[PDB]
Amino acid sequence: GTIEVISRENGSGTRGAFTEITGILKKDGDKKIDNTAKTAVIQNSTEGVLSAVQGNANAIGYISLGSLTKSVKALEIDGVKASRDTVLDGEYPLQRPFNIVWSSNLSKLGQDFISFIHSKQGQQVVTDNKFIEAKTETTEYTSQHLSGKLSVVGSTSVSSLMEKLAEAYKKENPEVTIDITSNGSSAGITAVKEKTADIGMVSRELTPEEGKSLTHDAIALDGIAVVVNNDNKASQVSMAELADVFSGKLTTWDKIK
Ligand SMILES: [Cl-]
Repeated sequence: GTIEVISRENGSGTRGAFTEITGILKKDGDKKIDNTAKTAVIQNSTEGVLSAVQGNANAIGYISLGSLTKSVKALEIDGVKASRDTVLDGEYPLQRPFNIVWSSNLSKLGQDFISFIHSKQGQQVVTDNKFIEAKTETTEYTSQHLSGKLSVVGSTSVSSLMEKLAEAYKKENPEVTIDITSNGSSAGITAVKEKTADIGMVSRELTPEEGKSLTHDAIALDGIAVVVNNDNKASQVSMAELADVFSGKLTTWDKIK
């Protein structure tokens, strides 16, 4: 039958990542065109995508990998099954890093917060919040019961996870205030360079120009699962087919072997 493409709402960080990685979001200069199928219906959240795909035998959608449940089926992409292991070793291609960025301006307090994020406790916040931990080496954190304010600015996609990390840190450092500003990766990089943010949040690789004078560090890997209804006999798609389906070029399930 006819493929029912489920898209996330305009401005969604997951939509931005998905369309960029699959090449559906093309730049013909400094103007980006989102080629998402014009027939695609919209869901406003991960829960909404899950409900729509579980509720319709012909539907396909995309969600954060950590949100995958038995109520839907994740497709293999290029014959690779989405998992902690295939995201970590780079076999699974629908993934993006959650980077934090800082400069030589990073305060002692900012450095203590980075140490917490790098610690066994910090890594546990990441995995408990269902993201993948890229780091294999772990350090111990002991609170200095510091005081002061931190400004963390950038990607909306990293904001929720940053909030969880700030909560766990403030439990150990009650006199530390952490402000998290969600705007975008480019605004976060600029804020760090302009010294208006202590730490920036970037949900993609930095360009050579952006990286100048900065250090970046992946605090998490965010995989994206392409999900279908459990009734769907299809189990794998190529990256070409994936882009064809979500751009509305391939519209029937019989074309997917
Ligand atoms: Cl929309």
